[PDB]
Amino acid sequence: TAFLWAQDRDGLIGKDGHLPWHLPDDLHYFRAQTVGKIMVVGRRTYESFPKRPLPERTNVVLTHQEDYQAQGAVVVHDVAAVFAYAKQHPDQELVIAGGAQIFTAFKDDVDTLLVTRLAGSFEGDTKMIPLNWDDFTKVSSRTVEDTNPALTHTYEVWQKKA
Ligand SMILES: COc1cc(NCc2ccc3[nH+]c(N)nc(N)c3c2C)cc(OC)c1OC
Repeated sequence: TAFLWAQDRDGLIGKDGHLPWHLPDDLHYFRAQTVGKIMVVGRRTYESFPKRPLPERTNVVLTHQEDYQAQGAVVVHDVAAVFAYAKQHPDQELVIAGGAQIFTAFKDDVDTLLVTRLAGSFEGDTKMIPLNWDDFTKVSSRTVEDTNPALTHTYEVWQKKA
């Protein structure tokens, strides 16, 4: 599995559904880390989208309620159903974008950890869960400085090893 969430040093991850800061570059990297692979999102992250569903990519939704409905999307209701669908499609991959409940839902079968740190401080309402970094190892990284110092961030790429 692969994780990917945008959080700032203030332990933030989002705010009012959309993000608290404006990072056009990070918003363009999402389309690059979603096409070709399966995009797994929760119900709060689904409606949080602008013009859903997202085309050019799979749209899965994990929910334990028989009331939520999604037209043109694989509504899964079990962790085995999400992994069972990935087995039939080996050409694609599993990627977690949110919400916080979806991350901890697949935190057990997690492998890669793509975290986007931002130098600019931003306060919101939702925070990121406590990941066990004492069980991972760095392998690659990509630093990038925007026009404003606060708009500075770095894509850290870690890999599980045991
Ligand atoms: C306000 O603009 C937008 C906001 C969001 N919010 C969710 C969001 C934002 C950045 C993200 N960045 C990375 N690295 N990975 C994610 N998983 C991710 C997600 C899940 C998502 C958008 O497209 C889906 C979008 O349009 C650009």
